[PDB]
Amino acid sequence: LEAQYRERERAETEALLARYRERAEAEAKAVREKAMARLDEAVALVLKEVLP
Amino acid sequence: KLEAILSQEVEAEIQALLQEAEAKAEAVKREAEEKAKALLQARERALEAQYRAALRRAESAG
Repeated sequence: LEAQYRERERAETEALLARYRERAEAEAKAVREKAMARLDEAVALVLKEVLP
Repeated sequence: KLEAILSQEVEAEIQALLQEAEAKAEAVKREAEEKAKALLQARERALEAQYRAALRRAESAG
């Protein structure tokens, strides 16, 4: 009973991780693409305060 | 005459006894089935907890 309970959690706790890995890199990707299209705006904002 | 039959009046008292102890050899087995069983109800719940716990940890990690 132990044996098939330990093998129950293992065969889910690799699948769950594998799937979380797919989501981690898409949710990294989901902030990069927003940022590079709201880019000329950061650069402008910074610049106006480094020249006094 | 009772001679051989004389012995069947004992074999009937000493058959009453032997059935009273096969009414204890049943009771003993009842309690022992209800024991063996309960040791696996505890086995079931504790493992269930350790599987609830193992997936919850692995979600927070994920």
